[PDB]
Amino acid sequence: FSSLPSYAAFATAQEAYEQAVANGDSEVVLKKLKKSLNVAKSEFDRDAAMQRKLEKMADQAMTQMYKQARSEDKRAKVTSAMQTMLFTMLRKLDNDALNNIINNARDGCVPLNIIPLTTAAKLMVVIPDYNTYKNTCDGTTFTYASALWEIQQVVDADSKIVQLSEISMDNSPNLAWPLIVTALRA
Amino acid sequence: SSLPSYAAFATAQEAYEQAVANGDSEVVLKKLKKSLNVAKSEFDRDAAMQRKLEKMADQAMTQMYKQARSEDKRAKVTSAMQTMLFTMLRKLDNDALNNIINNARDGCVPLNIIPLTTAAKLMVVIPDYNTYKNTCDGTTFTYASALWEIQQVVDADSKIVQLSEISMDNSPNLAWPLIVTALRA
Amino acid sequence: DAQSFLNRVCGVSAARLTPCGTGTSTDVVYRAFDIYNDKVAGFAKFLKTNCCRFQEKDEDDNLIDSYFVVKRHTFSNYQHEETIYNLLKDCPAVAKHDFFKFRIDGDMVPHISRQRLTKYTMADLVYALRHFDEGNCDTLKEILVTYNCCDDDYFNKKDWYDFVENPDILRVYANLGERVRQALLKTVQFCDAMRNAGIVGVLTLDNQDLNGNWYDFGDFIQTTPGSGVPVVDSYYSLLMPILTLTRALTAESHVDTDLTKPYIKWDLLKYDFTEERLKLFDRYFKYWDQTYHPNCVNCLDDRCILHCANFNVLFSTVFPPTSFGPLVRKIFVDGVPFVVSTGYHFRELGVVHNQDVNLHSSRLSFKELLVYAADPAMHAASGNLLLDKRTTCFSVAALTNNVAFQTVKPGNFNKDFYDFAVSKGFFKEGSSVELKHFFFAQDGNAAISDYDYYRYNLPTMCDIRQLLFVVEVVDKYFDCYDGGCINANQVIVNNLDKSAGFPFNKWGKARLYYDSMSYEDQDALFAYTKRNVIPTITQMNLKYAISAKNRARTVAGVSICSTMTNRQFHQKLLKSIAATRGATVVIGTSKFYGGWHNMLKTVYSDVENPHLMGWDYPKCDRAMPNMLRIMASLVLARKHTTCCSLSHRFYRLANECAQVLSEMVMCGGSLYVKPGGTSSGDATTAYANSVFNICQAVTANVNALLSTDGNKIADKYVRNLQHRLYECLYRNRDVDTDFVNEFYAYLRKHFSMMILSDDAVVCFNSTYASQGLVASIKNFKSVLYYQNNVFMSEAKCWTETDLTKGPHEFCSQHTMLVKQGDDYVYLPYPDPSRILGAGCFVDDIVKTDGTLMIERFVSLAIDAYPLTKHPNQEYADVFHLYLQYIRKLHDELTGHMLDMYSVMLTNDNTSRYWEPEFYEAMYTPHT
Amino acid sequence: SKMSDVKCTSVVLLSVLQQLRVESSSKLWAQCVQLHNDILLAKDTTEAFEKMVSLLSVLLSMQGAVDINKLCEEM
Amino acid sequence: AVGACVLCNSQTSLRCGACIRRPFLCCKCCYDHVISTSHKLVLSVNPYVCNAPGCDVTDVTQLYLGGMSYYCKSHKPPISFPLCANGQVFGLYKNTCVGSDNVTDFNAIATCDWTNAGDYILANTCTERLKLFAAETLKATEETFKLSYGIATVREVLSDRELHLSWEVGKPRPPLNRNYVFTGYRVTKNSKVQIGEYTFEKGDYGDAVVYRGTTTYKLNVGDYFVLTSHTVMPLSAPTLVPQEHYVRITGLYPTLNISDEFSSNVANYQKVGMQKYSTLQGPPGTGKSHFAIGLALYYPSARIVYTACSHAAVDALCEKALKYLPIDKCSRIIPARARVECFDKFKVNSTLEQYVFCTVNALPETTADIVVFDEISMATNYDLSVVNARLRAKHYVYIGDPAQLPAPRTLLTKGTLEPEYFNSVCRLMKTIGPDMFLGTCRRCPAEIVDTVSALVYDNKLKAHKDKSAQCFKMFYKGVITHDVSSAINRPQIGVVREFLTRNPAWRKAVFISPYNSQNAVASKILGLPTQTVDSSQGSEYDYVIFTQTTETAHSCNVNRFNVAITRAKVGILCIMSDRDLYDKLQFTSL
RNA sequence: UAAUAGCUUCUUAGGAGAAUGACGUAGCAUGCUACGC
RNA sequence: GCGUAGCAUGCUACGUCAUUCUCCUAAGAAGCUA
Ligand SMILES: [Mg+2]
Ligand SMILES: [Mg+2]
Ligand SMILES: [Zn+2]
Ligand SMILES: [Zn+2]
Ligand SMILES: [Zn+2]
Ligand SMILES: [Zn+2]
Ligand SMILES: [Zn+2]
Repeated sequence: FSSLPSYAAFATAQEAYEQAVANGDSEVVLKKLKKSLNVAKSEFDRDAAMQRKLEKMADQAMTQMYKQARSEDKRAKVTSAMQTMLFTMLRKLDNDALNNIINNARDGCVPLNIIPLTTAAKLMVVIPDYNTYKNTCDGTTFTYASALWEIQQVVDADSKIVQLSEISMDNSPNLAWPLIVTALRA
Repeated sequence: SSLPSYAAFATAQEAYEQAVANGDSEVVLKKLKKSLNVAKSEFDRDAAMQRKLEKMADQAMTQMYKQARSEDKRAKVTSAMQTMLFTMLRKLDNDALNNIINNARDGCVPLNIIPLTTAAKLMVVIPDYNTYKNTCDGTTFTYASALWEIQQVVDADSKIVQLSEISMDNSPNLAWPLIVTALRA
Repeated sequence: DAQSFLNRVCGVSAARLTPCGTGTSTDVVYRAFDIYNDKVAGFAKFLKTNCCRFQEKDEDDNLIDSYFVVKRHTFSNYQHEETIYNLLKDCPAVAKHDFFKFRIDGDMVPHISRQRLTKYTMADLVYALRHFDEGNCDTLKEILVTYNCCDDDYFNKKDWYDFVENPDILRVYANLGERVRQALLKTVQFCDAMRNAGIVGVLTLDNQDLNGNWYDFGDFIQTTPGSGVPVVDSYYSLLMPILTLTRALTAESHVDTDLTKPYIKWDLLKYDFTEERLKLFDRYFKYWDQTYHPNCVNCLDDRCILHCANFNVLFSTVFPPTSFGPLVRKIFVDGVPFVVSTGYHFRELGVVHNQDVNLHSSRLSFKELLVYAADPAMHAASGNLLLDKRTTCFSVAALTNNVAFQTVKPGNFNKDFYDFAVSKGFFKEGSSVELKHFFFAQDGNAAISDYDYYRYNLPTMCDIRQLLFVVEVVDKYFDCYDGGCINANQVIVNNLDKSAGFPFNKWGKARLYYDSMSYEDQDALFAYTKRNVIPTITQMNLKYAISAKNRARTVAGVSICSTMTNRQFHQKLLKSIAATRGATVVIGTSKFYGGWHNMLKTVYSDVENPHLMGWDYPKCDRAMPNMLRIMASLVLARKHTTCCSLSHRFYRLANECAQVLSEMVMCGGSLYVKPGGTSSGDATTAYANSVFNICQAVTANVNALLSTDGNKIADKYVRNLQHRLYECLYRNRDVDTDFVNEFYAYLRKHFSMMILSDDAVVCFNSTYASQGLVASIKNFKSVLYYQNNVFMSEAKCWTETDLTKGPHEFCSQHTMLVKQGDDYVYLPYPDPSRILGAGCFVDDIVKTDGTLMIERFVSLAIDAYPLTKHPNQEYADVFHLYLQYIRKLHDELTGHMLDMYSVMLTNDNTSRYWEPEFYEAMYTPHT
Repeated sequence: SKMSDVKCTSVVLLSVLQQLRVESSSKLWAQCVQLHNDILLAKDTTEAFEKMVSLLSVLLSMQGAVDINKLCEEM
Repeated sequence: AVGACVLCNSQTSLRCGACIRRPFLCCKCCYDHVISTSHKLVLSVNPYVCNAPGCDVTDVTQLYLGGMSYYCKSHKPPISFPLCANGQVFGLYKNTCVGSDNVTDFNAIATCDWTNAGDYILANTCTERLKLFAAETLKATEETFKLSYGIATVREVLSDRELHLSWEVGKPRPPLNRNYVFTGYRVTKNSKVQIGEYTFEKGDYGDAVVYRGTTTYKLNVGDYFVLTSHTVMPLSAPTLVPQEHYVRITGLYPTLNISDEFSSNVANYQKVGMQKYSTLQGPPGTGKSHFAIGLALYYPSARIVYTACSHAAVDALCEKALKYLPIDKCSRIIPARARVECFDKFKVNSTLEQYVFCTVNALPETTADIVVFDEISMATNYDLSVVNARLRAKHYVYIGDPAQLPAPRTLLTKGTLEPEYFNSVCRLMKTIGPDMFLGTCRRCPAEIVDTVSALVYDNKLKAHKDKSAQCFKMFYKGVITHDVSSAINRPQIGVVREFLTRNPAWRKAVFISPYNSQNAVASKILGLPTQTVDSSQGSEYDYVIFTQTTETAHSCNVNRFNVAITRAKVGILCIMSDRDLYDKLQFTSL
């Protein structure tokens, strides 16, 4: 706008017009100078609108570039998080039993629903009432999934540890069922 | 509007009005008309920006008020909720609610949920003999607008105390606060 | 004499008989023939009058379940049936016939005597279960009692027939499983005997008594021996819904198929039961002449996926439930051993293997990382074994080391609005407008006790011959839309600040994944799902919303890996449905600016004697059978006749099943297996539900038309239509487009319908529905009973005989006819309790301020405007209460703003929100 | 207007109990939720008042969580 | 974000930018504050700077409000509006603010640097809000004074136990002791992150430190240390709760013949039960910390929280409770860092117990039935405000004596503070007198109480004991060695060593010295249990050694010497330097 | 922790179009006046 | 009669601004329904 020579042309035309008006020149010269100033300011406004459009387009392009940069930086963060999760879950795997069962497969393909059932080293049992507790995992060891599990901890709905001696028919109302008994394979 | 552009527009309008009041003819009239129009255009350009500025200011005022009220309401949320609860509880004026609240002000709070089924256990703590005299008469216990039968009274030492051991003179030797276990009647 | 007749009927067999008739005359009974001849067709309850029935009594003179049917007919039929029986005499599955000629009065009337039949036939059981009316169920009760399924006092229970209230009825029915299975075996023996004896004939249910013996040879023609053919299309197909209801094949889990011997211990590693399925099919459905592919990946089209999947539904109940689900395989990436799912074993679609399995890789692109972190193979393989005794559903693994118990908070009380309301005369004792909608709270056992409701989803084998025609009628209903695959750049997502499912919600909303993945690797993922199966976990989120009943509501958040591809696959069709006006499926039709009136006028499309009807689906999203969900997915996929190949469409269907129909469900930190039923969070949920609703309605019409007598249908066009409908169902294997069009036009003329995914208003013809030529409420009850395993109590189903009052309820909006301008229009008005409850109870503390939320009350008043024209003043006062509260809120907002500054707002257009005209303009058809 | 006044005070009371972290005590929170739901789904005023008494006894049982004197001396 | 004016509690959005705490101020009060002092920068929701493309003007009365921004005199738009005008300063809630005359002391509180004693005496005689703000900004000043210290670095590691020290050139070297901790840095290329929390303390030989750290990382030459700045948390509770008198005992229940030992304090127990809060004044060794435990035994059903600003005081209280109170119902809450070796004999960190012991700064937000604040003399208004904020209780009781040594107040370097202005409760003890008082020495030998009853106190304290002749006054010059900004007197330590083997019964004597440097460095030379006088407050010992390191105004303080000598129980050796202090007491000849 | 879809209300920003008003430039039609032929 | 010039009236094209309306997109808040 101001940097362009159109503004300089407008300024010099206005200065000439003011000097002529203060000098009281002839009316025809006044009209000629008014026409010159009009075309000068016409070119000025013609050039200015392009500047406004150009600066708005540059601003929206800068906003778009910032948005894309932020999205690209978020993609890398989510990729790193997913990789760390996948490799941590991999490292948590029980390699010996998993390899045994997968090799025993005829085609190398096994259903997912038997991977925990035959290779998990920890069992969590959620028990809603006392009769269920008596029937499924009474005592300190019990049988499930064709294995032998031993109790290592019993916690209630509050995740507050419960001793095995507190789980009685008369003390049942004083417990926060369900109890999440965590067992380990023997 | 008290704007210099408005002043120029006003003086052009006044000059044109005076001229047209004279209004002989015709070129001076047209020239003053064009002067009025060109001044009006400049004043209107100024006014448009004023209106846009006012709209932005109103948006700012509205957003700031919403944020301030929201943060204030998310801050005072516990005291406000408790005050509202007790105001509404006072408004109900139920005989049982008033009884239990007045008792809890004096320290005669229950130890577990007041049970509804008949012949169910209620345990309350009685802090002073004055509370025992008001609420307990004989073997009946007047609490929560119902009559309760006292099963066993214990002290802070978990020692059973007989109902004949409670009196105005023997109580100073007793270990207050008591704990009264009763069944609904 | 009538005694010589009894002596002759006794015959050489030492049988002691007591005549059920009266004086050597035919006994009249009301049986349930499956008949098709030159003048009548259908599976209806007729009145047979050609058989003299004698009942045999055992020792101590107790009447037993054995009858001597002594059918008499012409002499030529006598000779013909005697010859056909002589051919089939030695087959063990044939009731011992007795052909003699007894002088009834003065002439030799020839009788054939069937010896030791049961009272009812197989058709009576099939009809009593497929046409269940709890007010008149006397053959079902007698069949259940006479075969020791119950004790004749079991029916003194209030609702002994309800599946969702009395789940012991499943055991009571399953006590008939062995008898039904023995009937199937006897049918196969009889088919083999017909084949070897050179006898051509049709096998119908009403000719096999409940023991299994076959006794009707009237219409059997004999051809060259060794080349007879049994026509069993109508025998098996009608019997199909009974095979899973009674669990006829529960004796196949036992070694040597003996109900006393212990279960078969299949090796856990075994997942490919194709040979077992083939052996079962060749043992029970031997002469079912259409080819059966155990693995539906080999199928020919979606008409062959339905049939083979329907069989796989029945055959999957005898295989262990731990052999299904994803098939994992140990792949290596840069030498590190992954365990990933490279297949699937559907209960309906058989074994499906992925085609792009990379055993040795080195880098994982973002697409592959998303796929490997989406499928539950890693999560279940690295999680602790779980045994959740709170639910009967299968539990896979516990991801965390302790179970999460998620609660639901109570609502936040807007005390200012309540005080304002009671200052306006609201909430008085004895008032008609009272609070019924609240924010109900839930304990820690809410999410799991709500997930446990999937136990109402039972394996249902559908009537495949009838279903394969209902599908044609439904696809005719969906013939005005267009669909197909679109590029990732054409997919528009409404709200991207929404949860991404599990496990992706640990790192961002759906916006992060829709931004990170360029269009290229979204197209790559979509084209991956067309050649591979991606299992996916779906969370269960407790819904925090206001309702009138205290049951916990849960919604399933499907993983972004499933949502993106399902959007890209179905969005064109879904946006085509939402932009169509005046169709059957009114989705995308607003109720403002005259939308409700337009919808109601299009429903009354030139019906003759209109009565409005509406029904309810109890446990709609949980009791929906897997077969109907697969059918809905196939119907929505028929628009892909050019964009997708055959294998592409099958793998899209397999992904849909493995991600929505039966996938791993994350409920409180633990992976469970969803038995079936639609999840309420998949991409095409409302539209699939609309397809299922139309399917149920069309099935109800089909059953209503076929179950009518046929001798009572006066209109020669309707009787012919019933005849050709039976022909198109059970006598024609290819599609007949002419009759499909004719039946579609018939339904549109007499059963005009309006569907929004489970809300339906029907404007049927009352005269036809009374005569039985169009579905009524009872037909929907029967269809739901045998095809959803739920009982539809007639308390939630309404009927409106007067159209000046509109539908009783559609989309929870009652309809009233008001004078607007110069004419009468229908306006939808809500339940006032709902609007007041929305005003008083809010789900956020900042919505309790009021002055911050004036648009809330503007929207609520927009919804509550049509109450102004209600005749009940306590209803009309809700709108005025909201208007006055908006005025008060605006006044105190201006006061607070004037305090917080020293200047009032320059521009204030809030003055139009407490004038009734701004809201009256919302129901005027100009826009 | 007494029946509808109870149904709202139960909502406020359960909100207060939830803010006091009664939600962590599963056995007590189950009873509080049951009482709240039965108050909301009530047709008789006496039953609702008895259940409100039981539900408020939960708040009064914890002495130190609420300042009953300060709260009730503001009326 | 809006707030409340500090001295008027009116809604406002104006905060003084120049003030350390930036307190919310109403329009009138902000105008009076900026029109009076040198504070001229005010922070609204947006700061009051001039929003010209280039301009830096902060004086509010120089700026004008034009359009949507605040501009200076030479940049304002053609339509202008003053900010500071009409006796107010523009901000939210302009027409709802009522000012006050408290704008006079607030100016002094804000502007002053707390160096002179007048700031403290004007910060403790103002109202509740001004008392709170003055304490808040004083703690802010103390915390910000740490920003002027220096960054340390390591030269080499000849031995992994004796680390080498090196400070940044041109910055002061903070003293090396337990009070200061240092967190390392690895700013090289290459992990500009912290490497753990370490500490320093001078070694005897050369420049080496036997250091200590939470982790076991080894430092390269590139690693160096940075002192951790500590933020100042806000405070809103009153310094004192309003005292209300009850007609009879409320919330407390007595016992049946509590004990034959505490039966003399029953009237004061009733007095504590009667009032909302009470104050106990008692000279050292008169049973104040023995009164609180007697009250605890007098109210078994009452949940009691014992508190103290320091760690050694609550440790001694825990020891006395272990002696008297049942140990099953006990607790002791420790900060997670646990820099100082605390008292670990009960179930540590169990807030839900009946009798709870915890320092003030680590107090948990919980209730109680009576809280006994011990040794209020060491406590500041920040501490009282914190104890009234975190600990809501049915009864309060403050015990202590004005004559003991006050809180450190490190930046205070000019003049002396009178006892009555240490904190509000002490002023209450001095204005109308304490609520309870008991003057009778019960721990010290007769000789030392007879000598101290004339130094600070004017012949008031009687005792019940006999002068065991174990009181020795040692006279020596004590050459001065100023090593670590705290004076060390090596020859006095040597004379102590040479006069320890001739005292077979003095082998367990504790060494008491006002300067932490000598106290810490004496550990290797004598091996005796060591404890400075400031941390020795409230803890009694049967054998105590005191040495006056240097003749200064800090080491020869009358109150400090009194509180140091009153810890002895059967005998005390004092190495004294000042002739005046030496002559005033009457001990053995030596 | 908080799903898919539909519709509606409100606020803001941008773009396009339309209509009107004003200003300016260029072009065209008509009328009046000066000079030359 | 013509040309050059100036002024006045009218028409068209283009540019600028102001106002109003409509629509299309984007973002944000909210409500209802299945
Ligand atoms: Mg027959
Ligand atoms: Mg003490
Ligand atoms: Zn097939
Ligand atoms: Zn496609
Ligand atoms: Zn200041
Ligand atoms: Zn003020
Ligand atoms: Zn400036």
